Amino acid sequence: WNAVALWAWDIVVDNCAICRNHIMDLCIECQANQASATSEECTVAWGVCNHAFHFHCISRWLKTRQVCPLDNREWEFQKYG
Amino acid sequence: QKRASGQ
Amino acid sequence: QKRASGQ
Amino acid sequence: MYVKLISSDGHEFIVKREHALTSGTIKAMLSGPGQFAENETNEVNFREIPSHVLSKVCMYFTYKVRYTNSSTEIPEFPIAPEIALELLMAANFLDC
Amino acid sequence: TSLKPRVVDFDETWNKLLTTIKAVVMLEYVERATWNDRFSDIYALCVAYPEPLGERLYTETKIFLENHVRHLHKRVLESEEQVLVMYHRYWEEYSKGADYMDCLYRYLNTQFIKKNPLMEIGELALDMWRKLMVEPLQAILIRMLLREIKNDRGGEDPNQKVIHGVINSFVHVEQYKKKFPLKFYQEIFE
Amino acid sequence: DVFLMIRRHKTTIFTDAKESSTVFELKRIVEGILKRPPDEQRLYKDDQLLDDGKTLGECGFTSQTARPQAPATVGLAFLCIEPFSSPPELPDVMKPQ
Amino acid sequence: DKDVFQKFYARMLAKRLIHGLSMSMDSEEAMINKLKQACGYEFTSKLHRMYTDMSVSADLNNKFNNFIKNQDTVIDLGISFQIYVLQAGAWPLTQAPSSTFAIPQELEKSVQMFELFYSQHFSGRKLTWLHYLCTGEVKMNYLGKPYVAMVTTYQMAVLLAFNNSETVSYKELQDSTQMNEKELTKTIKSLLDVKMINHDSEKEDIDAESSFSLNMNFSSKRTKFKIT
Amino acid sequence: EWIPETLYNTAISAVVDNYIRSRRDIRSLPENIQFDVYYKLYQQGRLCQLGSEFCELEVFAKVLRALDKRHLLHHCFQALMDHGVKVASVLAYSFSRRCSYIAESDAAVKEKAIQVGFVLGGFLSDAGWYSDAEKVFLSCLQLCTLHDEMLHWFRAVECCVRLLHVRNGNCKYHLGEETFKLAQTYMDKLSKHGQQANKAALYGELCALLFAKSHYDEAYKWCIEAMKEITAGLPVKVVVDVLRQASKACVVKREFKKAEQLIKHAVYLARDHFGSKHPKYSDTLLDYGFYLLNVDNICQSVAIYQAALDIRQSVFGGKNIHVATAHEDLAYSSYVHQYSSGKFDNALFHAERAIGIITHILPEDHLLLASSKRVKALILEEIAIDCHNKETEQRLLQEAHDLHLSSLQLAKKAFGEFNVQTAKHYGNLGRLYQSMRKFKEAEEMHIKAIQIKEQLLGQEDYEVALSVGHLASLYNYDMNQYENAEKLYLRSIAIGKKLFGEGYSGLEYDYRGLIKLYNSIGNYEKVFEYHNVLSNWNRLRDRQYSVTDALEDVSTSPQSTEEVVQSFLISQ
Amino acid sequence: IDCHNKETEQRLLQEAHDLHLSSLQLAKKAFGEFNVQTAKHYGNLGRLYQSMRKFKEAEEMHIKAIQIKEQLLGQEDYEVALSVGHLASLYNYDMNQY
Amino acid sequence: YSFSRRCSYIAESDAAVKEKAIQVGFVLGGFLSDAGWYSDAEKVFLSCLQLCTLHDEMLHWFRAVECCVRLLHVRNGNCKYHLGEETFKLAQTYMDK
Ligand SMILES: [Zn+2]
Ligand SMILES: [Zn+2]
Ligand SMILES: [Zn+2]
Ligand SMILES: [Zn+2]
Repeated sequence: WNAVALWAWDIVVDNCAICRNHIMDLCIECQANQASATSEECTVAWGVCNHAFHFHCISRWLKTRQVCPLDNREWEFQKYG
Repeated sequence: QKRASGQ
Repeated sequence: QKRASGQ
Repeated sequence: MYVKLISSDGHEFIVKREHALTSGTIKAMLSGPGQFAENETNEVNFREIPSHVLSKVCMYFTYKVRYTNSSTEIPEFPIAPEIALELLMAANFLDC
Repeated sequence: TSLKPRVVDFDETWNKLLTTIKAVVMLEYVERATWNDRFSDIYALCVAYPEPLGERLYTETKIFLENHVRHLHKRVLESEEQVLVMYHRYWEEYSKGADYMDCLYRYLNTQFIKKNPLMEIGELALDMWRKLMVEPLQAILIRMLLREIKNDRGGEDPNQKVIHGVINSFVHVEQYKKKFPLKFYQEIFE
Repeated sequence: DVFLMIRRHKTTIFTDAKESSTVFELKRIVEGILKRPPDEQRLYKDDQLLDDGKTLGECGFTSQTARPQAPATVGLAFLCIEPFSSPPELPDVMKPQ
Repeated sequence: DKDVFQKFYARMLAKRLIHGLSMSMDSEEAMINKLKQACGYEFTSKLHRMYTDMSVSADLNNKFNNFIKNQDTVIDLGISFQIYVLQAGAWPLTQAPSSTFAIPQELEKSVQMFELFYSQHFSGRKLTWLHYLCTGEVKMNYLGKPYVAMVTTYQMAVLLAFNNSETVSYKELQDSTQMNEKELTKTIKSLLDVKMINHDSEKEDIDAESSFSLNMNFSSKRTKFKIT
Repeated sequence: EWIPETLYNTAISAVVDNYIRSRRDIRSLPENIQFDVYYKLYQQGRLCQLGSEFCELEVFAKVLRALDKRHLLHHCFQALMDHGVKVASVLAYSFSRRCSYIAESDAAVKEKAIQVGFVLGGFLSDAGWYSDAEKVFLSCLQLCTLHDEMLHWFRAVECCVRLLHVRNGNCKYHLGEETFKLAQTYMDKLSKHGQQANKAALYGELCALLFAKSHYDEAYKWCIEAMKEITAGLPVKVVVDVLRQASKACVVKREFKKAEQLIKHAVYLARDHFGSKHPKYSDTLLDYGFYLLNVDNICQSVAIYQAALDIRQSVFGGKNIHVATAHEDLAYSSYVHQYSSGKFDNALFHAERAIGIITHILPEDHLLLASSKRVKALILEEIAIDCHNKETEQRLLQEAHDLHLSSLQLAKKAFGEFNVQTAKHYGNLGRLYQSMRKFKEAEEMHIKAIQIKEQLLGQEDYEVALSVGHLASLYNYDMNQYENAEKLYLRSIAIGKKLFGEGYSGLEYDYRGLIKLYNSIGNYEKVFEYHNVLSNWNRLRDRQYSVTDALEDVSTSPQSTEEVVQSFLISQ
Repeated sequence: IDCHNKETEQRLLQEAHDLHLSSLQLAKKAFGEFNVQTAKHYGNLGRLYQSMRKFKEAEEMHIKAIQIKEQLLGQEDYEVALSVGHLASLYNYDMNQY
Repeated sequence: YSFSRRCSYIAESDAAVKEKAIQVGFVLGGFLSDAGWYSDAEKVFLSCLQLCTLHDEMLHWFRAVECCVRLLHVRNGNCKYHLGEETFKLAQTYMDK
């Protein structure tokens, strides 16, 4: 029985709030420089507030501000994709 | 740190 | 300034 | 299958049963003694609702049932400014 | 006419409501004119100028329901050994009257009960029943029901409509209690 | 789908007939309420008579002007159709008193 | 308008890759890579994901078969289960089958096992099963000759319900899968065209009353074939 | 896909659009329709056409009785006050004028101006405009005390207990004492006629007044009479108020066992009878986070204040004193939480927000600004020490110095010189001077704070012990007087082990202080000894601290109202 | 460039990076990949990477921008001149590809 | 929003009322587009365009062209470029007819 399964990240929102791209597509940083070199590791990083963004985005986000961009709460990772 | 938190 | 003006 | 509505000015408005079920209190009108079998269809009389606002309520019924869970952009119901206040109390009384 | 909030004395209007409810709860033939007049008059009752007197209407309404259920309770007590059938028919009539009341108190339920705490009018009759009819007679009415269930298996099957018209009575009176939706039916009979 | 009301001087018959339901189906719907067979009563419109076999679509009575939010009206005679008890007028405010 | 070409090419690439027909797997890479060189990577970023999904699928099914092998208890799916994982942000086959489907109990064991495997192998990747892209073989041993035919998951539920009972009421069939009737009219007519299931009801048309029964007189010229 | 909009809402959008031609005729509508129209006037953004209809008592008193939709009203009102319209002040002035016009009128009409007074006073007190709800309650009290019948006695008692709350909440404690004296006289006059009224709300409000005044022993005693006065017929809001004040007094009295049950029952009762997004539930969580913060459960506290600020932003707009206190409490709990980690960017934002709010709705010389100026400066000093630029840390220390001196001046103006809160300000300023390389006066500030705390809190309190540890840490690293540092470490560690179990957060800081001190003197045996002790503290903390959400911990309490008060009375 | 601090410099570089990348995403979503504005964002991001000492990424961004503009504006334009001047400044000062 | 509502209400009237409404819409949309509120000016110009599509007179075609040229200015300033091409196509359709 050949079967087809559309796997997707189980985030209810379809938009990484830091880079405005779709959660399934590459982050804006991976689509800028690493688009032509190598782009397969752009996963998602959840949080205690359960607001998951692109892992290349939230890690980029934490270089300046240490809060969740959606709700201004403290940011601690809980899951990585 | 060298000092405790607030009170 | 090592380079020209920004775009 | 049909229900007839009487305004406070003696007018008569006849609309389908499912069309009149949009209003909450019309369902109460047709729950008790308002049934009376099918001698002259279901019968309802308002002693406070004038004719124009009841006509607008019936037109709203037609707009509601036709455009219920539509897949197209619904047009706005035209509640003219000279009847807006009277229709507002009628809509709240009828729980439309 | 005059959908605007009017001013009206509570005496005559509440007397008219009293007559209509007395004609409703025992399931009597109510004329259309009185029915529609009560619908169009409870609205003005709940928005009576200047202070909307919905609280008063609720107060004397629950007072009337309380004394009516008390009268029915005395009517049940004055009957002996035949309380099952009369209780079943009275309960069916009262449930139909409570549904007719919930339909009749349409605006007051929608725009006075939910704003307050107070309880729903349709279940106010049910609560008054189960607290003044079922509650004092929690063992008198089930005195013969439990023994006939044993008689059903052994020697005497009871009437199906009599035994089924009361087994669902306990469920109906707890239709509003979210915490105890079916517990009272188990608590008092099962 | 064409939405309209049938008024014979005291009533109003809201219906949801299609364009194919030209006349006879409308009269059947009227029969479904108060009988009145077509041999005695005929429908009217703005002081004009519509033929039974004439399609409503071509005679300026299409579905675009027959929306449920504002349905077009048709007369009935067994005309002197009573008005809808027009609402009281409100001040224009911008008018100079 | 090169954008509308990518959209049109996506639908046929999805159909080409999913159904398994391909002249050669390398040719798909060459066609995708040539467009990447000719119109940029962003043009073929979606297309390249479709190609690599099949490449991962071969590696993944090795891991899934290794996972089910390395089980504490003996787990057997009972069917030749085959799966390809597809990224939801790339493939154009995301046409939502919002109609509720009740997968049969024979195949329920396998789908539950893969969900457990994919939940722990990859974190945060929920699986959406596109039942109308799946096809499988069924052992039609009810008649004299064990005919072999290719049926979809939608067709499999109807055929599996007829194994225990030679006739199944149409009322029970539509409530077994609890989905819309209008899709079932064209779902079962494929078996009617091949005469897999006889028209038990005397009504010429097909409705909820049209109960059906197995066709014991059905004959297949080919031992192995596909129903379409 | 698109559900058609109801006739009611379409007519509302039609009446609003035809608003000017029907502005005066809207006021004749039912109160439900009136509130819906005046809410559509806010959703559309017509704030200026709404700030002239909510600015009158002929309309506002006819819309405050929309009890089903009141949170929406709290969002509209807080919009208008943020908009620019002084709706609170004008409503207070209108009610004062109405009371002055009614004072000579019939006494039956006088009572109808009290029920309108009570709903408006309760609304303006809930919204956080105590300074403008004070005039409403003053007019209500005067109008009730013109005559001295039994109903007027009861109305005066109710207005007195309500006016104490709006006086205490505005940090007008001195007038609160006189208000409580007036209430005592009125209840004495009522009891002299044989009529007794429940005074649990009054005693709980006095407990709040004294806890603010930091008279912890008297506050706890009045808590004991308040819990004695709790009955079954009281309204749930009064019960929640009494339990909340009881908890926040028992915590500061270091009785964490009873306060635990009190605050859990308070939170449960507020969640049941009011809802998960009610202002009273927000206040219960704001004073439950206080309890959780003062029982060494700092981390869970942040999960409660953020669950109490998010209720007061959904209900009370953006410029309010009820969201300002939630901001300042969440700015402090996060400051304690991220003390070790140095993640003060969130705790600074939640402190600047409270400052930017209180500086906008309250005058400069207000005590509520002193508490918020404190916390912002505590985050300011912690960022500064982690800052590397010398100019940046210098200016941040100067800003923290200005904030602490302003807060200290305000606290001395309101409370006095020998109060517990002034002592806390002195301790914070001493820590600031330690960070500012002004150690000679830093030791003086710590000594003054220690003496003030000891004069009131005694030798058995945690509040004095924390500043004792602060002063000893000052001695160890920057004063070198190792004997005093050793003895103060010993006292602080003994008190912490006595009170906060064995894994108290400051015990690690104390242990590192002892280790550095013993390294400084040269005795290297006790260095290893207390290194082992620190490892023991670490493993106890690791195997004791469990991450459990407090809200699910209080999700279903098996204890009812009578059991809690009975247990509290049995314990006392 | 002007500030002598290091932590402040890194934070300001990261802030400029966030602003450039958000602007690039907005332009790329509303304009597509093949436009002059997207390429200008690429060139600005390359200049920032050159400031951020990410010379490999800087030359990658500059190459992409020059290719996009040359494909659209032709082999001679003022914007293309600015882009090639930026890339030359990157090469002859940082990557030493003379 | 008020102008769009009143426009949709008086769409069923004679040419004088429609002309007055379209002129009020032109001055109001010109003001809002001049002030900067491009997103709040389409809602006026779209209503004016809806008025211009009801009849087929010469002045109505010309004012539909005016709506489609002012409506393009309030979309370039709003960066709704994907709709600007559709607006130009509508304008050139009106110009061709
Ligand atoms: Zn992203
Ligand atoms: Zn990335
Ligand atoms: Zn978040
Ligand atoms: Zn204004």
